[PDB]
Amino acid sequence: MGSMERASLIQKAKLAEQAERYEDMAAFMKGAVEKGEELSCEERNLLSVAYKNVVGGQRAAWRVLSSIEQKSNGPEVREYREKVETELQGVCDTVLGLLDSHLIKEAGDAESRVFYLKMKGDYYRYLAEVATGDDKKRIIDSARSAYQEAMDISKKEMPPTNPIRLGLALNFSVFHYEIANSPEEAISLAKTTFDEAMADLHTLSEDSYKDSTLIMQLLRDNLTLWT
Amino acid sequence: MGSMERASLIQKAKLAEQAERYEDMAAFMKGAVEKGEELSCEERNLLSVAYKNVVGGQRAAWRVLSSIEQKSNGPEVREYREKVETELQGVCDTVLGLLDSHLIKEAGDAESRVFYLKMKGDYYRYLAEVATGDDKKRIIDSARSAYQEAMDISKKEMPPTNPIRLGLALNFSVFHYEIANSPEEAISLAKTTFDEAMADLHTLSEDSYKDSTLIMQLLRDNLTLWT
Amino acid sequence: AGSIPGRRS
Amino acid sequence: AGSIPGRRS
Ligand SMILES: *Cc1ccc(S(=O)(=O)N2CCC[C@@H](OC)C2)cc1
Ligand SMILES: *Cc1ccc(S(=O)(=O)N2CCC[C@@H](OC)C2)cc1
Repeated sequence: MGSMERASLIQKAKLAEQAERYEDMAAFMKGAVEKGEELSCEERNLLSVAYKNVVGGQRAAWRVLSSIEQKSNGPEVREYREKVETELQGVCDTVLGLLDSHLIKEAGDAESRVFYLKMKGDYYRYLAEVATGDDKKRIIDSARSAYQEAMDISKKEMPPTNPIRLGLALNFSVFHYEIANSPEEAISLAKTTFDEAMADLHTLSEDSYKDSTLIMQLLRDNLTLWT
Repeated sequence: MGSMERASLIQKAKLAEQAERYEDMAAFMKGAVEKGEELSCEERNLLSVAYKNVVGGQRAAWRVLSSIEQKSNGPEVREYREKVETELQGVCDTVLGLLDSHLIKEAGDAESRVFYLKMKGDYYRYLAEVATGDDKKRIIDSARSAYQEAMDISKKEMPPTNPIRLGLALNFSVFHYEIANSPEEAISLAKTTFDEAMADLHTLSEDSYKDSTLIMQLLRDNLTLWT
Repeated sequence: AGSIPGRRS
Repeated sequence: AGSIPGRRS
């Protein structure tokens, strides 16, 4: 998207979201990142929304195909599951490459650095969902390392109700439960996160209260399913 | 998809439908058509479902963008509406090209020939939705001609409850109402189609009754909105 | 006005 | 288990 102005790419990503054209939205935001400037808060959210929708559709398709393949156990179901898997891996590698070149290294404020490290954990987690064997081990460790660095910064630099801090903890708890085979660590992290947020709600405005309590309810929903 | 077996393309189109991967489904069914054999009833439905979902998403996005553009009346909204419009036109041209090379000319049975001529009317109708001016006139006439030939065959060769005959009449009535500025022709066609189907329901099995009454309800729903 | 939804095999 | 849906700006 090298010939399109940064501001036009941002504008078009917002239009693509309204039109539910998430592949276009992700391509516009990739173009915007590749202009080389840092991203504002709103721009970071557009990047994350675009890719989460693209990879979310791929993951849902991969799960349908993997289920059909497991039930059947010609080459067609495996071949097509492999096709979708390779496409998913390519999208995850693209996002990880944007984070590595050069969004994380330029992110100095806690809000930006935690946001990008949470993305890095999420996209390694999606790689881990489709990985097997020893590849799976190193990919799992890469997710864990990214989430852990984000957690360490978030606990030092953000209040316990901050929505990015909350969503990081939610997604790291899902990583523990679903990827790392550590359900007790998942439950402990979700409970501690919920309780420490509850105790800080009194400091919030009405609108911030709504933002934080929405994520707290997601932590509660997981705790109800896990306990 | 020239190196993939026909049967494998069909198999993968069915998997792509289950996975809600409609762009893949359409590419598999294009590959299957291009093998050069005629399509069975089930295969014709896979082709139609795939493309209706692809172009349906494009049309929904084009309508969102066209609405934003009309409200605003920089170049970005128009440029992006034009992008989506060109993509939509390309998908319609691809389907029309499959029908022309060579599905229609090889279709001798009424069920296949009516099905393909209804598709031809539908994809010219989608071209007409985005067309302007005199281009619009010739595109509108191409839709009308395809639907009219399908109607003439359907009335000679199929019972008034046949689901393809019913869906053809429904879509031709939408063409009259929405494209040709002929609401009275739309209402007359929907009413006559509904009444002549009602009078033939007594001939049907329970399962055929369900198929025909489902489409009749769609005719009724339009008549309620138009009257 | 609805056409055949036509989006499920 | 639900992660952040994260699919709407
Ligand atoms: C990873 C993640 C955490 C939280 C959210 S949010 O709460 O939906 N949100 C996005 C807009 C900016 C912030 O709003 C206050 C946080 C999304 C993703
Ligand atoms: C254009 C059109 C008309 C009717 C249908 S259907 O009734 O949903 N259907 C598809 C499967 C084969 C037939 O079932 C008896 C008709 C779809 C598209």
